[PDB]
Amino acid sequence: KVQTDPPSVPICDLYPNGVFPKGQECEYPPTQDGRTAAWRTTSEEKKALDQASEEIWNDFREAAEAHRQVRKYVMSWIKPGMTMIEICEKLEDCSRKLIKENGLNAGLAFPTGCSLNNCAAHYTPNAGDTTVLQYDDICKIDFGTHISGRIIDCAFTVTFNPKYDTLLKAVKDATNTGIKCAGIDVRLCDVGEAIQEVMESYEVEIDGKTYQVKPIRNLNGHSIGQYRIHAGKTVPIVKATRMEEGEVYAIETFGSTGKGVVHDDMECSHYMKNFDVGHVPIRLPRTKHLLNVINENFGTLAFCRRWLDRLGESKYLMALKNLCDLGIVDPYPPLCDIKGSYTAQFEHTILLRPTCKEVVSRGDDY
Ligand SMILES: CC(C)Oc1ccccc1-c1c(C(N)=O)[nH]c2cc(F)c(Cl)cc12
Ligand SMILES: [Mn+2]
Ligand SMILES: [Mn+2]
Repeated sequence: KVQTDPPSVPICDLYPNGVFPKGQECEYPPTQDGRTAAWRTTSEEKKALDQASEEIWNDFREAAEAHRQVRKYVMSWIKPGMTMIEICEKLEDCSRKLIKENGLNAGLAFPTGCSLNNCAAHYTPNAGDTTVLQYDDICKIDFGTHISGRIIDCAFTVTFNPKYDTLLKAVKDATNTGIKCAGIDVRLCDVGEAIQEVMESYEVEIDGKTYQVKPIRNLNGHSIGQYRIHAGKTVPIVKATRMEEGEVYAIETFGSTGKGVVHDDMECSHYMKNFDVGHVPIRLPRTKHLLNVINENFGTLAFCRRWLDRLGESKYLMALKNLCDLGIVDPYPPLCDIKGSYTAQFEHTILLRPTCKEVVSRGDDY
């Protein structure tokens, strides 16, 4: 079976034996002393420990192949003039088909972020949003896929005006540096310092104005757990805990021509159940129904209001506010730097395998 144009064939139909293409395989970097961690590539004790978890790595790879094919399709049609809703719905329709959506066993890990200009993250349109992608916009496309809760958190920046080319180059280089410096036993603060050092070495000129590129200090990389986008460990992107064997990380960096700090701005669109809250009995009818719709369709994965609308849900705002006030669901509003500033992002998911570091979401694009 061969892939169609536009893509419509599920990834598990292109690889029916269940063996999915590997991502970029990398040798582990040497420790702070000077001694290499490379021995793992040939360690028979690590080879057995890596082959035992083959099913897990394989689930990540199916989700990363769906991610690669979706984003290549998006890059062929994403154009100024389209509404943000049209872009998100078209990407998500393709994503559901290629991942072969199946309740909580396979699907979309989180809503399609399409944050514009000074807004760096967590903007997706709610219904009625008339926002249109502009020729001069700097759009961060951040979407996720999953197979059995193995999440691919991977993102890129879209532009149509070549004036942002050096800002894009700075963020791509800083993300690639964070990826190279990652490895088993490496301290998280050292990955951050290396990212910042590369990012700040760039100066850019946009519309007659100049800036030294700044990392967004309150945004960061993070460990990923099963059905848990952020498993608790933080990979700073500026200058105590160490990366461990078997862990999975989202290595992301954000560069800004503003203050390099993000604040909560605009209306909220992204929501996600608190992973640590157990069962809470609810009598309020609309609130109880919405919590049941959330547990059924999303569980601990993130969602957006547009995804409640497509399920036939209506009059849920107060019920959603109640779940938020109770601490059962947390809101994740858009995170924006100062007005007039520009932000860019590049993100990859990496597997800290016993034998090698796998940049599972790597493609021929980024
Ligand atoms: C930047 C910060 C506010 O993000 C988080 C903080 C804690 C836990 C999770 C996330 C998060 C991330 C991510 N850290 O990459 N991506 C997300 C997609 C979503 F749809 C939602 Cl609701 C949540 C997340
Ligand atoms: Mn992301
Ligand atoms: Mn992330």
